[PDB]
Amino acid sequence: TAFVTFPEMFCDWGFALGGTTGAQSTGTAHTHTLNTDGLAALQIQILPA
Amino acid sequence: SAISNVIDWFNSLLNFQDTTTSNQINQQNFQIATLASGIKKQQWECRYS
Repeated sequence: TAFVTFPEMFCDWGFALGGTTGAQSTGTAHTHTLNTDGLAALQIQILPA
Repeated sequence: SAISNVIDWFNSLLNFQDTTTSNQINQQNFQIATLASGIKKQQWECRYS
């Protein structure tokens, strides 16, 4: 029994990326291929006193 | 003594009668209230309760 601001499964795990990106900022035009090496999850925020 | 005992038994029966009626009303109202209230959706699942 508990209450959480958002499910703890996100805090414990992540998602594997997939697909293909878009255009680049500069240089030869190309698109990279996504794979399981990319992880989508929550971030970490630093905070001073 | 016989009439006194009958008086006492009738008073006991009336006490049992009122207690049972009050208990029935309380139990039914408690069940109705429990059914009306209960689980509510958390903040993240939806905005409204």
